[PDB]
Amino acid sequence: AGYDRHITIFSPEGRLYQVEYAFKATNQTNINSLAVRGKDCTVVISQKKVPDKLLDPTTVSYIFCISRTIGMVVNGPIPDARNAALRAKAEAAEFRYKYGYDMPCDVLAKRMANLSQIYTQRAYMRPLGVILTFVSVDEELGPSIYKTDPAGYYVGYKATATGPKQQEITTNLENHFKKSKIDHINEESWEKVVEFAITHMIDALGTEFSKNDLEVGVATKDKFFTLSAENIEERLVAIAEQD
Amino acid sequence: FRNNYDGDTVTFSPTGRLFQVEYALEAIKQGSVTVGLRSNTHAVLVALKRNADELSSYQKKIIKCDEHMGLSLAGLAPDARVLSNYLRQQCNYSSLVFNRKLAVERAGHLLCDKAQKNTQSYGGRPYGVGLLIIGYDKSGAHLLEFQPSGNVTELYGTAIGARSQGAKTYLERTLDTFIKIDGNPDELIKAGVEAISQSLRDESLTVDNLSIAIVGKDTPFTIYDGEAVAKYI
Amino acid sequence: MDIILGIRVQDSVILASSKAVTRGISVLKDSDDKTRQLSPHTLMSFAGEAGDTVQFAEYIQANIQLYSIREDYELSPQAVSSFVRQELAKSIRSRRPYQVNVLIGGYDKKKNKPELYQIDYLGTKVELPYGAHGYSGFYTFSLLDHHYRPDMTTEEGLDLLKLCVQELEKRMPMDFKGVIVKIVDKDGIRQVDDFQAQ
Amino acid sequence: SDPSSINGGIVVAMTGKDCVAIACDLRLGSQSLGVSNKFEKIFHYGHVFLGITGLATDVTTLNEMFRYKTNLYKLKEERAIEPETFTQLVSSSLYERRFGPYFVGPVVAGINSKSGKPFIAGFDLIGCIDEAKDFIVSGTASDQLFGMCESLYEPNLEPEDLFETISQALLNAADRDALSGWGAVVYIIKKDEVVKRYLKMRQD
Amino acid sequence: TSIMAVTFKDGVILGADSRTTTGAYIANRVTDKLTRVHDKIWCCRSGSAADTQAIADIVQYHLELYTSQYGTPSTETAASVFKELCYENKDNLTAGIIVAGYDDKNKGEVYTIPLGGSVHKLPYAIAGSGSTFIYGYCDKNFRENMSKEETVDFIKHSLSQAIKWDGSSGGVIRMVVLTAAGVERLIFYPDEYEQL
Amino acid sequence: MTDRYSFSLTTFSPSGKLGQIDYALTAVKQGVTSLGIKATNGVVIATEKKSSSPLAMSETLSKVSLLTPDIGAVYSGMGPDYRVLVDKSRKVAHTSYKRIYGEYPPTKLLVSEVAKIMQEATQSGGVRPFGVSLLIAGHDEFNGFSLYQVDPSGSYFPWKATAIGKGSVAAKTFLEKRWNDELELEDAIHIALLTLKESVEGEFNGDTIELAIIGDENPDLLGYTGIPTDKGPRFRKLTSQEINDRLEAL
Amino acid sequence: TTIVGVKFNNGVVIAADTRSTQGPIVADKNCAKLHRISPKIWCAGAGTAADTEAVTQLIGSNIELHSLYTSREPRVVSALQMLKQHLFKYQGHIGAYLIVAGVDPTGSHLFSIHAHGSTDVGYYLSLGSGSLAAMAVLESHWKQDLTKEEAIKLASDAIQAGIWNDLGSGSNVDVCVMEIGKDAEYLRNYLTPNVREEKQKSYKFPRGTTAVLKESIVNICD
Amino acid sequence: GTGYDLSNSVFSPDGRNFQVEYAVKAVENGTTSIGIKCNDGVVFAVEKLITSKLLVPQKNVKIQVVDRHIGCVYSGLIPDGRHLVNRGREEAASFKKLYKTPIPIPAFADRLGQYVQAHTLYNSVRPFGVSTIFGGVDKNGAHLYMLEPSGSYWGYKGAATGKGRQSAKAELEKLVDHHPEGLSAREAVKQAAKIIYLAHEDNKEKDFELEISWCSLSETNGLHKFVKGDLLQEAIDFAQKEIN
Amino acid sequence: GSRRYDSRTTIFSPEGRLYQVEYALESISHAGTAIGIMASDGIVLAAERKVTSTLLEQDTSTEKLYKLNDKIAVAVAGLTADAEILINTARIHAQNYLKTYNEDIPVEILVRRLSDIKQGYTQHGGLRPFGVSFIYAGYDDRYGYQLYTSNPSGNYTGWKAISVGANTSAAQTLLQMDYKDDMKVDDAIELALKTLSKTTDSSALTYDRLEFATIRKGANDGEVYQKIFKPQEIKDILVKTGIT
Repeated sequence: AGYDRHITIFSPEGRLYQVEYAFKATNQTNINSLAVRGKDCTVVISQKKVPDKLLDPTTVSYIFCISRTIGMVVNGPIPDARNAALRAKAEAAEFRYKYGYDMPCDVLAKRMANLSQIYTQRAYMRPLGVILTFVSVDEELGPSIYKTDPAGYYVGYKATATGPKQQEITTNLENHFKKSKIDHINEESWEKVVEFAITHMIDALGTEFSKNDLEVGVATKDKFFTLSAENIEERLVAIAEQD
Repeated sequence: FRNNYDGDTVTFSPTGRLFQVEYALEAIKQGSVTVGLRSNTHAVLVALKRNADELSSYQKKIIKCDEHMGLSLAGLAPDARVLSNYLRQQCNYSSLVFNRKLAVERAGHLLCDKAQKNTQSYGGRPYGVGLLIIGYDKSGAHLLEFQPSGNVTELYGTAIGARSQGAKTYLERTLDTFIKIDGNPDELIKAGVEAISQSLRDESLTVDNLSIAIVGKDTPFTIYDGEAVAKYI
Repeated sequence: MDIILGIRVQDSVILASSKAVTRGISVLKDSDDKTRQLSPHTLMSFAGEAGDTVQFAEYIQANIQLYSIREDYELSPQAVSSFVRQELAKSIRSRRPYQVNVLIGGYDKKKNKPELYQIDYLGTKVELPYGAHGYSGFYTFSLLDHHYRPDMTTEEGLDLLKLCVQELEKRMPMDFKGVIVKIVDKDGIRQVDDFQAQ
Repeated sequence: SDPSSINGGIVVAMTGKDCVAIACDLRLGSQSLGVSNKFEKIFHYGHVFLGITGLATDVTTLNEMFRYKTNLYKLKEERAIEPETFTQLVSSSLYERRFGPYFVGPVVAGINSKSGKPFIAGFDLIGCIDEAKDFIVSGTASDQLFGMCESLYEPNLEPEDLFETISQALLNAADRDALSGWGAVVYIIKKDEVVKRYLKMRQD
Repeated sequence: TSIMAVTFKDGVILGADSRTTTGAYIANRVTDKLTRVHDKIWCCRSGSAADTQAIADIVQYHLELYTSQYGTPSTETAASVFKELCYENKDNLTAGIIVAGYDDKNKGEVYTIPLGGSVHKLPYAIAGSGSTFIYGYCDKNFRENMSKEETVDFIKHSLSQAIKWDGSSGGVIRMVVLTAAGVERLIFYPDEYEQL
Repeated sequence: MTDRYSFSLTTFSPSGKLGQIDYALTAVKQGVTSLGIKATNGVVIATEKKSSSPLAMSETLSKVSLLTPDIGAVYSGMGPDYRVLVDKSRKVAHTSYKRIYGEYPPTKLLVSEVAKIMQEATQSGGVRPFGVSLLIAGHDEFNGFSLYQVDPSGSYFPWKATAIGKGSVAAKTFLEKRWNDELELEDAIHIALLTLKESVEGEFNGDTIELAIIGDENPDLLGYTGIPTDKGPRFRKLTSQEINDRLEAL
Repeated sequence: TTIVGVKFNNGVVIAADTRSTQGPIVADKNCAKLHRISPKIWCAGAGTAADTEAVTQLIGSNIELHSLYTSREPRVVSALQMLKQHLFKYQGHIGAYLIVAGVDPTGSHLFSIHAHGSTDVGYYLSLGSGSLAAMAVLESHWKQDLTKEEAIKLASDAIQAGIWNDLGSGSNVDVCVMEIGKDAEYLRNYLTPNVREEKQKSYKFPRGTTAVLKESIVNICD
Repeated sequence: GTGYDLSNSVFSPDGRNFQVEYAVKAVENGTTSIGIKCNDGVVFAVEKLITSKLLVPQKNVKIQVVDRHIGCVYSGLIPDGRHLVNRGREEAASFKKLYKTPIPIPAFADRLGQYVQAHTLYNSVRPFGVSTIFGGVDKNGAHLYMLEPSGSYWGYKGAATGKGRQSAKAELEKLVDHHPEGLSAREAVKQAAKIIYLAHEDNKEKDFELEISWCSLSETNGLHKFVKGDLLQEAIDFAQKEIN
Repeated sequence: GSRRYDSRTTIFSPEGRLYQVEYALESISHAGTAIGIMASDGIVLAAERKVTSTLLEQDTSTEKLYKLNDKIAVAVAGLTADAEILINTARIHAQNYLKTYNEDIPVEILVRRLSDIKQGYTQHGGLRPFGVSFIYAGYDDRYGYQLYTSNPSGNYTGWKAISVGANTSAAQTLLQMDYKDDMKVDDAIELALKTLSKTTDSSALTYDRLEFATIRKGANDGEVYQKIFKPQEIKDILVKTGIT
């Protein structure tokens, strides 16, 4: 009877504790991420914390290139993170082969979301303790942000944030939009949009960053790529000459 | 505590233990003693056969796997039949397909992997038997110790079963001596009988109670029982 | 082929089936009964491939008897013939089809009327006053088309058969070794042991 | 050899003024041997009629299949199936056996109970639908039937006239075919009534 | 069909005629037999249009998934996926395929995969019904490390002869240049190459 | 690996209850209100778009889904379950009907298929029931307009009007007072907007409300011309603008 | 059968004859060889009638489901890929030969698919037994940048070439116009150049001409 | 409530998987093993406790090779380790068969990773009871990795696991700071022998046997090989000296 | 593994009882009452609609009476969804019988099959049983009018009159009190409505809370007819029997 808390069946309150505990695992990495939409680009920023000195910093990342156009940032443990990334890459390649065109960011999100919904209904499958943020510049929809959780839920965003201090970053962004009145960063270049993202990340968290404290991904028409420590440094220097 | 983590082999105890495997390991300790030792020219097995009544027979402890390989068991007899039969198939396959005698070291790896599969999946149970494997291949004489945990180890000599610590200490003491007993099987066997008797208590090794096997340079794995072991008691 | 004849008269169905069993150059038996009783008021005759013939007849007998026990009732002849057609129709598109033709003669105790069904290995079923499988039909259909009447008695029917059998013994190529005649009516199934000179 | 010429037989359907007619011969033979002169090839489920030429065994089977399907259709839909719908059911049922087809030549006839519109349709053995506004032929004497129909026919014939026309097409077509004939039945279908008639024809 | 791939100083160039036939009828006179399976790995197709299309489509899918997981695939790796598909299904395929790719370290590479499913890495390769007629010509006119211009000319001459003698070849001559500079498509018309 | 949960996760309790289904029903109760109203010439289904972050674009999500050109659905409960139920429902309308008869299934039958899918999740091994209740409205030539409710148990019933979710009790009582067998579609739509207003806390406009109808055929939404018998879908989702216009005559 | 495809400045148009045959007999004098895969993706089919129909409905059905799932307009390439992979899976046993055209978010498209699974792309295409008669017209009058009206005339003329010179073709001309910004327009029987002349006599028989043996009413009501 | 640690794929209220954490206990209880990434390859070393004089010296080899360019060493349940290497070998064979090229170390890592992660997804299986250090040389240099029972893995400059993991990590960090320019394969071998000797103090009760293998572009031609004979004894002497 | 969450729906109690079956029956007992009364010239089915409203569309509703054949129908008590699963297989079974024998399926044969299906979920599969009880009303030429009943256990029996669902005890007593072997359909129709009326947990017994059906051999024909009364037809009969 007290097992409605070990597998995905309903509790008397109509709740699914395993799903809730999965959400809890998403913060395990203690890292925040956020995405914003440019005029015709999409940017995702994520904190990067490599404590051990024995690690090769270049092999640590929670950002993934799922396809030429889709990028994915993951909030949660790396093994579940990688399981999700491999699956999405597979789904992306197959879709292209079967339907003749590149899988849209929102479609991949729905597909991964549906997959998660299943781990929510079938007992032998556990949910993945991760939140996935997919981004791209869709050929039909333009800049896109779609995020999925361990509950099989997903929606499109003007911008979004995920992690332990999600609320701080969200309200910060909310405010900026309540002000600008537009649902995107009216900036032509992605560098300036990356700068906007890091700027507000600093403001909301009340913290300064070095080139090794962040991870950046950018999605433009027909290409998603990540920035290098140096690309970032150049971005950080720029925000420094404004404050 | 333990009672909550020993219901199957797919559960770790809070300290990283696998009790079902451990309980299996116990079956071996409750089994009759058997010794294994080797020189550079021969490998020998000596086993104490246990009987039920004085009206029953003494259950065999040694099994031949191929002309150059064989083993002695301690624990669940059925599991030994399953494992030795699998060792026979592997020896057979090596010959038929590659015209190659299966190396003792390989037999050990194969055994380890087979045992392992029954300690990580639901529904299966670990094997409840220990095995001492002797053989003579392209690298000489060999002795392996097989535990149901999947751990297989090459040694100069060893012993498993009840009161086995006796023979083991003795072999660990005689080491520099028996390992040099080359070209003289009778001497190596006597060292084996002396090792085993170090684990006696209940009685003394008789003719229909002692079991010995040997393999080596020009000696196909052969078992000795009854009258055949008389000249050693 | 073997001779398989059936004729439905006023209150009964009469089946006649050749007694020869020839294999290549030799007639092995001359008293073979090419029939199986499916139930007390339903008789089936058969002809075709060496092994399929009996395997099929017996397989059906087993099923009808099973139905009888389970339901403690006897299926109508119409129902039995439908079950038989279904089985053959499945067969025709299976890996190795049953190469068997059959005549089903039964007495429907509920309607109180005799019935005759002709069914080939393809699952072709038709109900008729008289039927035949194989080459016999080439001589007997026009014969009966001439000498047949609906209200005939069982005795008249047997004479109608004697007429058919004689024509067959006169014109057919093979020596079928005569026939075995059986009658199905309100009282069940019986064999006319005296036709070798009736 | 040719499964479609083992048993023989023909079917034909025609549209008239607020009516439809479908007819068939009664022969069932085996090559040259005529076996039964009572083998009707027309069936009906509710107010929808289906004629089937070809291999007798498949003719019987498809009938039993469509009865089975139309019965459940009525149970679940709570209304009898219509001609247009049935045509699709027939088409998909046949194509389901695309590579091991039933050797038949189905023909559907009927009046849509809601629109009152007359309907007829033909199919090849794997389901291709031919929906004609005038007539549909099928069977071993289909060539003769095409000749008779393309000539005799004219639009909006009254039920009494359509009967004459569809009967003359059938009768004369069957008489030029060794595998068709041996009797015939004609159906005259109107919204309110359906008349069945057995024609008198040569018996050779 | 007349197809070929030639390595030269700056990379590699693929060439092909544009004829597809069903008997003596030209089902398509402007066919594009030069197919892309990756940014700088292309192939020349010959044999069954249906078979080579289906194989290329699958190789492209495999390389896309490969890239998602382990970065850029080598030309060798692409030639291996083709080969695996062609060998394993040799009883149901009629695909003579040439694989050509440009790599920064290896420069240009050419792998020919004939009917049986074997693979052959060469300086250049010719294939298709039209290839038989230019074995001598190509053997006598090929040189290693030619320049882009010399290579385009070699291919233009070779294929015009193949088109000249083979009824299954013809239409326009298509080329694809693969170098560190990128991907360049070339097309030549009858009026130009016929009189070479 | 291999699902070893081949046994039922929903069983009978001594009292005769099927807990998992009751609990599923409970989850439905907690969901955002949704309702359906059948008129003489149409049906209307609506719900509130409870945006879960002002940064989220509520248009990217639809609680009201088209199943066939003459059938729509809305729900209350677990949105992710509903989403997959929509995909299955659209597919089954095809695999079990259009591919057989070459025409879309009548409302009651599709509802029947959906309902079956839910019943199976109540007895099959290794699964939990779906945490949603559906409201399906549609039209078909021989049955006209209809409205159905499908619960986690797999049970379904026909309605003149009704509501499920959060404030269903209040909403139902309100619908009983305003409904009559003479309502025109516009009337039903008006009544729907009124009923929903009580259940909405904050903003109430065409951007926080989602409403669709099953009414006349929309040849203008077909995408092509030329086939007389093809007249267009009866299903139509109202636009934000279309909603605000009606809110002014509220 | 004669089916064709022709691209024009702002779209694509396809046409087909309406004859169906079984050997030398016309099975259907007016069947429709133009199938709708989606509102703006149409397909002209040749070869084995039932095969073109079945494969056309199957992919059409999947396109609809895909469209609903992705909330996007179907693309011609998707139909092309789903069809070819299906046809290839069947090693040509499904006798379908098709010309698939349409307009979608990426523009206007013209393709052809053969029973074995190969596809082709072009500005003008023809398939079927009338393939050559049609293509000769196309090769004779096609030019780059045609107007919707010019394209329809060219396509329609090509179909006629088959109707008149190919015994496997005849009757009417069906057309479908797919223009980049509008609804697709299907023109069933756009041309009817083979109306049968008035018969010489009426063969209406005098009632009673047919000899009847027996009669009866049939029960339809349950 | 409680009991969130009796079944594998179960999440505790704080989002943990206790069965995995318990697996780690079996790993920490194991022999110490390490990996050092030099400037053109990687060096592997492990502690082999001598339970008794009866174990034939140099005979129970722990380090395992995958394909011809990859080395693997692990601590914890040895049988679980072999099981994982068997999967790696199949994994590497499947990759080569299709892509021709021997498997790149990074790709190999994720292959082991997904597999180990898979064993934390169901209650019908048990997580791996080993942490594995592996790597080799490929098209783009040398790579060193360590994989945990959770399925987690990252690239390392130096890595250690087992009983004396702390001593080792301390020592490895020292090397890193005193060699920003890089360490050579020859040096990594000696330093490895030392780190093992030092880390042996957390088990100074039983006597041990050292084992080292290496994969270096300049020393082994990119192929994985065991350090035997003189180069080995030489490393032992270098350690035995600095241990005093 | 999974064994931990297995309810074991198919086991005996120490008293030799089948738990789930018992509990399912316990569920049925709270379901709307359904009554079946068999007369000499016909059969009657009447059920009480559980849970109703002003808004419930009754003309399109059916939650207790289902047509299985042209000669067979059933009344349901329990989970409607579970019943539909069984109902549909019963419909297929009847058509299979017809297709095979070219004769309508004998009523008992249909009932036995459906009962066998229920029985199965009782002996194997680890799945819960169907929470349903059926009253079968049918006619065939071998036994004429028949009335059967099947419950979750898979057992079935024949009756002259019977009820399933709630207040069956009270209802059975009332039936066993006024039933007479020589009843006429109309007599049965009245006895049925009176019983429901006295067992109803509701205020009054109105038409909107009932489903009615009869299987009579309309003399002016010779064939049997099934009639599932419509809302008005029930409203009429209700006023006549004197319940207005």
